[PDB]
Amino acid sequence: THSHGLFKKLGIPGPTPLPFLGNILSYHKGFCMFDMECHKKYGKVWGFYDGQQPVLAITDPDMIKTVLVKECYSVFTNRRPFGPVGFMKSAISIAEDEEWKRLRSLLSPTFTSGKLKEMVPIIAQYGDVLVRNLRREAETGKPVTLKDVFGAYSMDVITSTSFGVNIDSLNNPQDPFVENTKKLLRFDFLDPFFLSITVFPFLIPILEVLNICVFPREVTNFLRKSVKRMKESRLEDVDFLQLMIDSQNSSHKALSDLELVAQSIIFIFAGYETTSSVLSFIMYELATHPDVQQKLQEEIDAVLPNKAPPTYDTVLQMEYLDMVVNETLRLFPIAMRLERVCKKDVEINGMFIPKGVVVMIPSYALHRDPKYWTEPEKFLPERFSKKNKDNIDPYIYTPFGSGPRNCIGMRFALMNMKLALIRVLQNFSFKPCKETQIPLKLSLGGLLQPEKPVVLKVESR
Amino acid sequence: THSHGLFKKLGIPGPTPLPFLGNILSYHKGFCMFDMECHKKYGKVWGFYDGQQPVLAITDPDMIKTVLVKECYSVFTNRRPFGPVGFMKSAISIAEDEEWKRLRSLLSPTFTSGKLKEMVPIIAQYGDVLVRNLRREAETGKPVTLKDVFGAYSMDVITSTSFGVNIDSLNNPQDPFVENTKKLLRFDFLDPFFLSITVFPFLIPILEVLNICVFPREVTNFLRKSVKRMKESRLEDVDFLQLMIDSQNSSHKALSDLELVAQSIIFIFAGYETTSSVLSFIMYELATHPDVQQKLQEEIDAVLPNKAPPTYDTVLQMEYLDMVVNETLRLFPIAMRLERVCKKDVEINGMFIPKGVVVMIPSYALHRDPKYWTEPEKFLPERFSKKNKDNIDPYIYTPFGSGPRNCIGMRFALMNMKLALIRVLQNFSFKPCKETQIPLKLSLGGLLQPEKPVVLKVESR
Ligand code: HEM
Ligand code: HEM
Ligand SMILES: O=C(CCc1cccnc1)N[C@H](CS[C@@H](Cc1ccccc1)C(=O)NCCc1cccnc1)Cc1ccccc1
Ligand SMILES: O=C(CCc1cccnc1)N[C@H](CS[C@@H](Cc1ccccc1)C(=O)NCCc1cccnc1)Cc1ccccc1
Repeated sequence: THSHGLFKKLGIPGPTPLPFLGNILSYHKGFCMFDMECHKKYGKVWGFYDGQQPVLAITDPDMIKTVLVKECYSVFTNRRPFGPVGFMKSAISIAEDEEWKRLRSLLSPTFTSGKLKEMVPIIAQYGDVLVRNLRREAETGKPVTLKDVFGAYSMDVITSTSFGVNIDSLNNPQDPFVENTKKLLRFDFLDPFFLSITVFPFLIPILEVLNICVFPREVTNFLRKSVKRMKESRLEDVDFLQLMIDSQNSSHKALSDLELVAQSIIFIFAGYETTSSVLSFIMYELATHPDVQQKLQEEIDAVLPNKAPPTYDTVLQMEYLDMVVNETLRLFPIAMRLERVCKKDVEINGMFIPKGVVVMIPSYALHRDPKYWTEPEKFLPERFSKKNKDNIDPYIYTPFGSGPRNCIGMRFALMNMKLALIRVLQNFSFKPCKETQIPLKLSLGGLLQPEKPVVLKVESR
Repeated sequence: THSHGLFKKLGIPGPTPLPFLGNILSYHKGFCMFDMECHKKYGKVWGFYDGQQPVLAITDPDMIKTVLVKECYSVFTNRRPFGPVGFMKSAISIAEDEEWKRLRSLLSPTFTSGKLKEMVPIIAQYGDVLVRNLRREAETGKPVTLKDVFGAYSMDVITSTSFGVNIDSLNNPQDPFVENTKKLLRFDFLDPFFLSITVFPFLIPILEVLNICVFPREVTNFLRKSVKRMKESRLEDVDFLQLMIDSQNSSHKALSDLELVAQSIIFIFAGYETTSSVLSFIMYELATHPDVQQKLQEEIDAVLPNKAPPTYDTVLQMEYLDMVVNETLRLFPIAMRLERVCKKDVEINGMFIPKGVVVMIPSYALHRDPKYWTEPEKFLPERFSKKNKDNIDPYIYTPFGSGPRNCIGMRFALMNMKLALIRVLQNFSFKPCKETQIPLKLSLGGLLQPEKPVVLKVESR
């Protein structure tokens, strides 16, 4: 209890922390339930301790804007430190201060609307591959696991949009390029290892000196040389790798060869499990709400008659599709929390925040607050209609974060998931099965995923 | 050898480092001899590794000025990190960046010429106490250990100038205020513990979590409450403590109660062993060079006839005394090295210095370089005469450092040591004894102290 008397001093309420452990024992229900309860007991501002690390939770929209937008470069610039990361310190997700701002600029033109429009035909090719693999399982007459069929699709999109490798991952399960990427899994920060790290942050320097890395050394070395071969096999003869090689041929230094591999890993970590997991939550909501699925199938057929292929402009034309995606992200924000580290003794919106405190934003908790959402736990896509989309605070609904350090691949993820939804709904309808978890239960761990895999009925139109 | 290929890359020469150990095995001769040899093999710029910590040594005066003066606030602002320090992170010697610049401003008016002139009568009282204790050992007819008789004097000056406690430390060896201060000793950075810290910097966070501190917890707690009692016993009814209490009654926050104790400890650590050790080197040079001692005794009697007491203005009037002090500090710079941490990827005087490299200045080595000093190893006080003092580069002879992070107690130390020299030379002459080490040998460790204690003959005038 070296720093366990900080919130009691400032008059900030919070759960009483145990020595050394802090409030980590309250995570037995998960990040989601611990945040909703604390928002109920203590109100708009409260604090707790991840071991000895003080964590201050804020829920005021004006104060969230100051943290994410206003005082970003000066104060709240970096995220919660974690390790051991090894060479992955050079990744944009982990870099801090000027190293981050240099990396953010070197990768910003990669995610413009112009580059995304050129990636549409490539991504769309695997939409047709997704249908053929789904139609073979549709004539099977048995339930289908969504994250398996969606995992293969997201895999194909990553391998093509990031490295220009075109594989049918579902039909090539033993492909060398597919086998390594499936070894990358989302970090469970409530698992025994990462919890021990949070309780024993002083053990991180020991793991770093032993070359131990939370990123498996095998997968990193595989991509570290696959790039240096493609940097010498493509050279000389539209993917993420090509756009990064063009960047080092111009803040304000060129992108390093090792840094190139770091951001490539971060792109795979981003658009793989997240895309497949979000697409699964959507098809769960479409199957349990057939009225919503039927209405969307009728909107798609209007813009795209005769099952016409979607384009960059026809996707952005669909609004009910955007409503369904936004509503699903509300009930399942894979981020759950948004965190920033306070680097100075500052005072924002009439409250003193000392140096070193991690400022946290319970995104999942604010998405289900009755103070802003009527019938929060219900799947009502009409909240995001142009009629009602104005009654939504842009700092309460933040599925892609906000400010200079938001999700740099937002429009890519949205376009990727919508293209999948469109082609799938142009050929199939989805019915609930017997083993379908109704209502779905979220995992008690540190990841926003269902307890049991989503299984539904797939029929051909 | 994670970072052991940095100097080989930049083309900077240096001794070949062993894995994990680096170049620490070369310290078997001491900081002094390792620096002189490296200045001889590799020239003006070279590098080595304290374990895995790269250390770049520079000897160009224009480049030293850029590090200590020009690019101080922007780049070279902090010193080499070391620990565990505990609460002593709040001390000016250890604080970094804005915490340091806030502390430096809060303590700068404490060391002005006005405050020092008011401390002269208090310090001068223990000059008379020093003579009586020396005259009793003068009629003894036996050799006298200088650091013992000088240690008591420096002790009395600290206890009076910092806390207003007036004790005859030599005649009160069991005084509670004297017993704790003698427990503070200069840190030997070549001892088994601090060497293990340099080789295992990742063990510092473990020692910090165990409340282990290189400053003994007993002495710290003693002064931590002695201040809070004197802050409530003096209150309400010219020392360092009083000047600091007046500062918190005005960058830009008041000085903390805990921070007050931190700087008090740093003052004791500064002006105790250093003052007694430097005063010993001077009396060694005066005894081995009687021509110098006789000339200084004649300069003192001119300004101060009939053994008149010295004042703030009569001390600054003496020039040969200043010459002798400066020349002794040349041959025995207790700093030996001057170090700064490079916080950015900068490039100064046509050389790239990456982030995290400790920039070092071999002060001891430059003080004995024949390229700037004729007959370096000889005690020739005439180098600092107004005739020849102009042929001295202010960035080669830096006994008190240089720049915004120099010794903030320079003029206090000089005035303190000169007052001691004047009163002592007004009543005694110093002859070499049989057990007197001639020539004196420096310690092979990490401290600039003699191998054997200086013993001389003391006679009454
Ligand atoms: C449904 C899909 C996705 C969602 C909901 C999502 C959400 C988020 C959120 C909430 C953040 C943190 C924002 C903040 O800290 O304020 C973030 C960061 C980030 N996202 Fe995503 N993301 C998704 C997919 C992707 C994809 C496909 C990419 C492709 C490159 C990507 C790249 C990144 C990066 C690099 C960051 C870190 C940015 C930085 O630290 O500067 N994300 N994402
Ligand atoms: C013969 C006596 C002394 C010598 C030769 C000496 C020398 C030095 C040197 C070389 C430095 C480092 C300068 C740099 O990094 O560039 C230093 C720092 C310092 N000295 Fe002294 N010193 C002496 C006595 C004292 C005394 C009596 C005090 C009383 C307060 C003192 C207070 C300090 C402090 C606080 C620092 C650190 C300054 C900072 O980090 O901002 N020193 N000293
Ligand atoms: O950017 C990516 C990764 C790519 C991505 C994923 C999803 C969406 N967009 C991008 N994570 C970003 C946050 S850093 C992540 C560690 C990481 C993990 C992988 C790579 C780099 C750093 C973390 O939460 N540390 C917290 C440390 C901690 C917590 C509790 C207790 N003790 C320690 C943004 C993000 C995260 C989660 C969802 C959405 C966005
Ligand atoms: O300011 C004081 C102390 C007071 C003082 C003493 C003498 C003159 N004036 C002031 N030290 C200052 C330097 S920090 C000292 C640690 C310290 C020690 C005590 C308190 C705070 C920090 C250090 O060298 N770390 C290096 C870490 C290291 C080295 C090698 C290998 N691995 C690790 C200035 C100074 C030092 C020496 C002589 C003159 C000035």
